[PDB]
Amino acid sequence: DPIRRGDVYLADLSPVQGSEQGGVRPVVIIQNDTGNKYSPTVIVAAITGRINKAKIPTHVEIEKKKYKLDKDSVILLEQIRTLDKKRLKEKLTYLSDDKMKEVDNALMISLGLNA
Amino acid sequence: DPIRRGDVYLADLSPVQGSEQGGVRPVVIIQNDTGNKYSPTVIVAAITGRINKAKIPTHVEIEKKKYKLDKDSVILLEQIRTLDKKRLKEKLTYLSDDKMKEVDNALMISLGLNA
Amino acid sequence: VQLQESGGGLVQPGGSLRLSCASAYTLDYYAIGWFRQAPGKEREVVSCIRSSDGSTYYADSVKGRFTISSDNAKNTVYLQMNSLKPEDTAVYYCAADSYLLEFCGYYSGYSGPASGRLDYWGQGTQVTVSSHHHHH
Amino acid sequence: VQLQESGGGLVQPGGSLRLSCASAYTLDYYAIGWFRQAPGKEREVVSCIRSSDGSTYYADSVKGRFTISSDNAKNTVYLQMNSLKPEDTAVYYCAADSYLLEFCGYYSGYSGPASGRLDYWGQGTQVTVSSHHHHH
Ligand SMILES: [Cl-]
Ligand SMILES: [Cl-]
Ligand SMILES: [Cl-]
Ligand SMILES: [Cl-]
Repeated sequence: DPIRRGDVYLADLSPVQGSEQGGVRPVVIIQNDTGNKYSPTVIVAAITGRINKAKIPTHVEIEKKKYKLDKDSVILLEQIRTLDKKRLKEKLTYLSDDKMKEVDNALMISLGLNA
Repeated sequence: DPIRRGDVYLADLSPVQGSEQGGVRPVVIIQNDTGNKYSPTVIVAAITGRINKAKIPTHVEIEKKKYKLDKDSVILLEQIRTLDKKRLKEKLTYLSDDKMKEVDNALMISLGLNA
Repeated sequence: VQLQESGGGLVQPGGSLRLSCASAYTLDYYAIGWFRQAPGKEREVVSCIRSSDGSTYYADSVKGRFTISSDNAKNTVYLQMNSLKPEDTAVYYCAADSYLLEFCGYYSGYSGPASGRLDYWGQGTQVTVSSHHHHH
Repeated sequence: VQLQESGGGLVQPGGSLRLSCASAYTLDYYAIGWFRQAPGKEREVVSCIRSSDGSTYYADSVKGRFTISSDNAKNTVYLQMNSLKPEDTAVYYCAADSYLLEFCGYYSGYSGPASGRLDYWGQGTQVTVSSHHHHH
């Protein structure tokens, strides 16, 4: 029932424009858990199967078997957005602690943070 | 010509759903400058005039006069998204260093980061 | 007038009271919370709700004793208070703001505001839990 | 075959050469870059372009001497090389990937990959800048 940071949901991202990531696809919850509990929206990063290897420092690979995916995928920490909770469809899986540490580092790079 | 982290642009955020922030409005560039230079997309946080005081730790106030706004506004670090660069319209202003430090801290809170 | 509380009064320890917060606007306009304040203290969060979905917040001190709920037809939010204790005695206020439920979540739990950051406040209603005031 | 370079050869120091990278696909499918590699060294970024917009990357060693450009009609990307130096001698490859221009920006800058992460590569073409090989 509770939406947790690091959960992976199916979500309809369309409509989008240009090079924005669209379609119905898995996304990872990256908003903090207090916002997850009490906000009407969540913040997510897109996951794609169209590539299967990290290409840049904002990319994090996720394996087909351990997570519940159609194919080896990659989390795009340069593709983030805020979604009303109604967009979230099936909960598919959730990332390991080690994986989320990779996501945190790519998110720090993506957003120009450093500490 | 170069899009810099901390710049404030007018951008068309619509269409949106539910409690997502929509409409044409100022947004602040929060993506790192390397992504700003070489990606087709930028990552932004929405600014609204519908409130004029920070309400939660993910809110950062910005003053009507120093920045070039219709009214005292607040940056919503819980309202972030990735936009194709074509969405960016007029460049309106850019945040001071001190202001961007406030934005960084709210972004760390919003995204569950800490370092 | 915007928000208006009613339903305070005197109760013996162990008793119940139901507070009502009458909103001038339909309950989808904002989240609504109950706060309480004793003499010389800051207003503290008791319970919050965003009526358009079901989402609630309860302070640790009132969990399993108080229940917040919505009546959309009457644009009213209720605080059902059971198993009341002398230490629940306070002035009870309702408040409303677009960001009130997140406010309850982030600060109750406590970074620190003045609480005057939320847009709308009732006038407050006295709740006294006592076996020493007549009535009971 | 996907990518195919042509236009290498021998030039005297100070001369010019134009390399061509013929893409099997229209140039909106990916960004395209030129890399170079000397014996026993890793392939290094020279210049990159995303043809659908104008965006480019140039390595510090070739700035103001080399120019990358697109010919959409011929699905070809060119590297115009002026003021060539002996130290520009290398095998020159073109490469293509949806994320190639960001790759050029982030790593030239140099975290570290194997460069085999980019999807498409030509076979390479030899560029020799020398006043000692005959021809000139
Ligand atoms: Cl896909
Ligand atoms: Cl793992
Ligand atoms: Cl507005
Ligand atoms: Cl300032």
